[PDB]
Amino acid sequence: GKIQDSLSSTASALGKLQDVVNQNAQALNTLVKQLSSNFGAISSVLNDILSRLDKVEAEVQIDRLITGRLQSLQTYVTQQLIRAAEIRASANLAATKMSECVLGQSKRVDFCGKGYHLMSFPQSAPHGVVFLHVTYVPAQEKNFTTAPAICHDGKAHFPREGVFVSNGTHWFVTQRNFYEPQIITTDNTFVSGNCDVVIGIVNNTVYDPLQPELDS
Amino acid sequence: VDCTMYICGDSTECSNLLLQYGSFCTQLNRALTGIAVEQDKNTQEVFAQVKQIYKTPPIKDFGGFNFSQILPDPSKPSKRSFIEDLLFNKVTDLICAQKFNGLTVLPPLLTDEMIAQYTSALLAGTITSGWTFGAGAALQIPFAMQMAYRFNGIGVTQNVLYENQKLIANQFNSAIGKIQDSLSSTASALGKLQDVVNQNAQALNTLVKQLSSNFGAISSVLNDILSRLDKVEAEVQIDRLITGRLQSLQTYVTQQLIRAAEIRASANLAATKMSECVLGQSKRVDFCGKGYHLMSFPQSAPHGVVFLHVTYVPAQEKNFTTA
Amino acid sequence: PLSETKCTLKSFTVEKGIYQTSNFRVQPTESIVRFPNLCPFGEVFN
Amino acid sequence: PCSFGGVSVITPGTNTSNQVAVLYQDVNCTEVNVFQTRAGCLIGAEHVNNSYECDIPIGAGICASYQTSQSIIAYTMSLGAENSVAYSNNSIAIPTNFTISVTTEILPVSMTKTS
Ligand SMILES: *[C@@H]1O[C@H](CO)[C@@H](O[C@@H]2O[C@H](CO)[C@@H](O)[C@H](O)[C@H]2NC(C)=O)[C@H](O)[C@H]1NC(C)=O
Ligand SMILES: *[C@@H]1O[C@H](CO)[C@@H](O[C@@H]2O[C@H](CO)[C@@H](O)[C@H](O)[C@H]2NC(C)=O)[C@H](O)[C@H]1NC(C)=O
Ligand SMILES: *[C@@H]1O[C@H](CO)[C@@H](O[C@@H]2O[C@H](CO)[C@@H](O)[C@H](O)[C@H]2NC(C)=O)[C@H](O)[C@H]1NC(C)=O
Ligand SMILES: *[C@@H]1O[C@H](CO)[C@@H](O[C@@H]2O[C@H](CO)[C@@H](O)[C@H](O)[C@H]2NC(C)=O)[C@H](O)[C@H]1NC(C)=O
Ligand SMILES: *[C@@H]1O[C@H](CO)[C@@H](O[C@@H]2O[C@H](CO)[C@@H](O)[C@H](O)[C@H]2NC(C)=O)[C@H](O)[C@H]1NC(C)=O
Ligand SMILES: *[C@@H]1O[C@H](CO)[C@@H](O)[C@H](O)[C@H]1NC(C)=O
Ligand SMILES: *[C@@H]1O[C@H](CO)[C@@H](O)[C@H](O)[C@H]1NC(C)=O
Ligand SMILES: *[C@@H]1O[C@H](CO)[C@@H](O)[C@H](O)[C@H]1NC(C)=O
Ligand SMILES: *[C@@H]1O[C@H](CO)[C@@H](O)[C@H](O)[C@H]1NC(C)=O
Ligand SMILES: *[C@@H]1O[C@H](CO)[C@@H](O)[C@H](O)[C@H]1NC(C)=O
Ligand SMILES: *[C@@H]1O[C@H](CO)[C@@H](O)[C@H](O)[C@H]1NC(C)=O
Repeated sequence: GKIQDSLSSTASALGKLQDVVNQNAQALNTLVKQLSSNFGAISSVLNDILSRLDKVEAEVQIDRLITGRLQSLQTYVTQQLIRAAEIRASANLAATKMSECVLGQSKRVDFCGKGYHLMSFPQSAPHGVVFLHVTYVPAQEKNFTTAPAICHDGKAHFPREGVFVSNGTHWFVTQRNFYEPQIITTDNTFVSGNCDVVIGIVNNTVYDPLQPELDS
Repeated sequence: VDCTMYICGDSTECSNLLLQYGSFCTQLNRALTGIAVEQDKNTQEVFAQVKQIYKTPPIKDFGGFNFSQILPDPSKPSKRSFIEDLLFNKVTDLICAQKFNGLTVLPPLLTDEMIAQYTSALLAGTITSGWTFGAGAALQIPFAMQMAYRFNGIGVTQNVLYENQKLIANQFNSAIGKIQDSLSSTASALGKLQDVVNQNAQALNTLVKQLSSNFGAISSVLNDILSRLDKVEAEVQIDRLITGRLQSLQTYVTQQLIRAAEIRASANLAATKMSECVLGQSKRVDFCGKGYHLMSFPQSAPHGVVFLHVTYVPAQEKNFTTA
Repeated sequence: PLSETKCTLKSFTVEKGIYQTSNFRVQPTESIVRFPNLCPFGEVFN
Repeated sequence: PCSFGGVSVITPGTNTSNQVAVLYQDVNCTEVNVFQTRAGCLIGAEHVNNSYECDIPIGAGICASYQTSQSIIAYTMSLGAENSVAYSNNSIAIPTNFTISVTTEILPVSMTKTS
C-alpha cells in the first residue's frame, strides 16, 4: 500500500527516469537552437546568405554555418554515444537484477536493496523499469550471553547450524537470524576435538534424544 | 571551467563573438556540472551505505586479532588508520595557473576526515556486529564467533577455527604487518589511483597549454592581436582563436565525460564490493581476490578506496585414495 | 544574485538545492606602468 | 590574478521561501550576514554549531537547510547518527522478530530512439 503513496505523494522518486527523458529533450532543444546561431556567418537563415550575396562569396559564409552546424551535430552525437553507454551500463544492471533478483533469489548483499532479499516484482515505467524488492529485515533484539562451544563430557559440542545462547540460565542453540530457542541435543551439535583448546567454551549438559527412549 | 573567461580573457571584443556560438559556452558547464554533480554521488554510494556511525568499544579483545593498524588512530588530529596515512603519503603552483584561467577545482563534498568516519564505521561495524548491519540493526556478536560463521560461508566447518584460533590470529596479524611493509616501499600498488590523478592533471595541463597556441591566428595573446590591428580584422583572427580554444575545450570536455564514465563503472564496482564483500561474505569466486573470502576491511585513499581482503587459502596437501 | 539564477533555470519555480549563477570577477583599480643609460648632455652642453 | 569563482545561489524551494543565501566560491571574504567557509565566502546564512543530517550539499561537508522566524542556516555536515555498539566477547544479539519491507528500485532501460 505505502508503495502507492511513496510514488503518489512525491514526484522525485522517478528522477532517474525523469532525468534521462529531460537530458534527451534537453540536447535536442540545444541542437535545434544551434540552427539559429550565426557561427560567424552573416545570418542563421541559410537562404538569406544565398539571397543577399552573390554565391562566390556566399560559399565562404555557408562554410561557417556548415562547419558550425556540422560540428554541432558531432557534439550532439558524441553526447548521445556517451549517454547511451551509460544507459547500456544501466540496462545490464537491470538485466542482471531481472535475471538474478526477479527470476532467482539473490545472495548478493544489498544488490537487490537493503535487507535479506526474498523476491522482486518488476514493473515497467517509461523508458525504464521499476523493481519492488520484498526484503526481510529483522527487528527486535535481546542481549544474550553466548558461548562458541559447550563441554559435555570433555568433548566439545558445536552448533550444527546457528549458535548457542543463553538468557542467563539455560543454554539454547538457535538459528542465527531469528530467535527460536531450542533445547540442546546431539542432533543440534556435532562433536569435535575436546575442551582444553576452544576459547570460552562453557559447561552444560547436552541432552540425549536416545537415552530417555531406552529405559523401557 | 568558465568558457567565457577561458576562451576570451576578460575582454568583451572576444566575449561578443562567443555569443554567436550560442550554447557552446553554457552546455560545457552543463556537461562539467553533470560530471561534478555525480562525482559526489559516487563517493555517496561507495562510502556511505551505513545508516549510523558506529565506533568500536573502548577495549579490544577480538581473540588475538590486532586491528590497531586499521582502526582510526585516536592521536592523529584526523583520525585515520595507521595504514591510511601510508596511502596519503604515496599519492600526491599547478592549481594556481589553472585557478587563473577559469579552471576551478571544486571541493569534494566529503572531506577526508568525513570519509575516515565512514571507513571507520563500516570497519567498526564489521568487527563487532558481524555483517548484519547491512541488513538492518547491527547485532553485537563475539568476533571470534563471527569467524565461525564466515568459515561456514567457505565450507570449512567451524570446529577448525575454535581449535586453530591462535594459529589463525598470528597468520592474520602477521599478514597485516606485511601490508604495511609493502606500502612503505611500494609506489606502484597505488598506480591505479596515481594514474587517475595524473591523467586529469595531464589533460588539465594540455588544456592550459592550448592557451599558448596560435591556432593559425597571428598570436596566442588575445589583446596583442587587438592592439596590433584595427578590430574589423581582429573579428576575423579572434575566430581562429575561439575556433581553436572552443574546440580544445570540447576535446577536453568530451575526454572528461568518457573518463568520468570509466571512474563511474569503477565506482559501481567499489559499491558492489563495499556492499557484497565488506557488508556480506561473497560467494562469488575471485571477486574479492584469490582464495575463499572471509571479510574485507575498506580503507580510504585519495580519490579512491582500498580494501584489505582477508581470504582463506589452503596450503599443505596429501595424496589420498578416494571413492 | 537570486534573480539571475531563475534566468538560468528559465523557471519561476526553483527547486530546493544549490544552483550556479554566473561567475564574478574582481576588477582592477588602476594601471601600473613601470620602466627601469644617460645621454651626455652634461658632456655636450657643459 | 584577482580571485574569481562561481556564484552559487543556495535556496530552499521557491515554494517555501523567497530567501536565498549566496555562496561565493573560493574567495576570502573581502571582495564582496557573512560567514567564511572552507568552500568559499557564504553570504546570507547564519552559522550553526549543532550539526544535522545533510540537506543541501555545498562543499567541504557544509550542508545548508532552511529551518530556524526561520532563516537559511549553514553547518558542518553531520554524518548519520552516532552509535556505539555495546560489545563484549560473550555478548550476542539475536533478533526475535522481523519486518518485511518493499523497496522500490528504479532504473533506466532504454532512451528515446532518435535519428
Ligand atoms: C530463560 O529461558 C528459559 C526457557 O524458558 C527459562 O526456563 C524456564 O523458565 C520458566 C519461567 O517461568 C519456568 O517456568 C520454567 O520452569 C523454566 N524451565 C526449566 C526447564 O526450568 C529460564 O527461566 C529463562 N531465564 C531467564 C533469566 O529469562
Ligand atoms: C567446567 O566444568 C569443569 C568440571 O566439570 C571444570 O573443570 C575444573 O576446572 C578447575 C579449574 O582448573 C579444576 O581445578 C578442576 O579440577 C576441574 N574439574 C575436574 C573434575 O577436574 C571447568 O573449569 C569448568 N569450566 C569453566 C570455564 O569454568
Ligand atoms: C597491536 O599492535 C601494536 C603495534 O602493531 C602494538 O603496539 C605496540 O606494543 C608494543 C608492546 O608490546 C610497544 O612496544 C610498541 O611501541 C607498540 N607500537 C605501537 C605502534 O603502538 C599493540 O600492543 C598490539 N596489541 C595487540 C592487542 O595485539
Ligand atoms: C599449519 O601450518 C602452520 C604454519 O603456517 C603451522 O604452525 C607452525 O607450527 C610450527 C611447528 O611445527 C611452529 O614452529 C610455528 O611457529 C607455527 N607457525 C605459526 C604462525 O604459529 C601449524 O603447525 C600447521 N598445522 C598443521 C596441522 O599442519
Ligand atoms: C513481531 O512484530 C510484529 C510487528 O512488528 C507484531 O505484530 C503485532 O502484534 C500485536 C500483538 O501484540 C498486534 O496487536 C499487532 O496488530 C501486530 N501488528 C501487525 C502489523 O500485525 C508481532 O506480534 C511480533 N511478534 C512477536 C512474537 O512479538
Ligand atoms: C544490550 O545491552 C546494551 C548495553 O549498553 C544496550 O545498549 C542494549 O540496548 C541492550 N539490548 C537491549 C535489547 O536492551
Ligand atoms: C571476555 O573478556 C573479559 C574481559 O572483560 C575476560 O575477563 C573474559 O575472560 C573473556 N572471556 C571470553 C570467553 O573471551
Ligand atoms: C602426489 O603424487 C604426485 C605424483 O607425481 C607427487 O608429485 C606429489 O608430490 C604427491 N603429493 C605430495 C603432497 O607429495
Ligand atoms: C509546496 O507548496 C505546496 C502548496 O503550494 C505544499 O502543498 C507543499 O507541501 C510544499 N512543499 C514543501 C516541501 O513544503
Ligand atoms: C583571509 O584574509 C585574512 C586577512 O585579511 C586572513 O586572516 C585569512 O587567513 C584569509 N583567509 C583566506 C582563506 O585567505
Ligand atoms: C559555537 O560554540 C562556540 C562556543 O563553544 C561559540 O563561540 C560559537 O559562536 C558557536 N557558533 C555557532 C554557529 O553556534
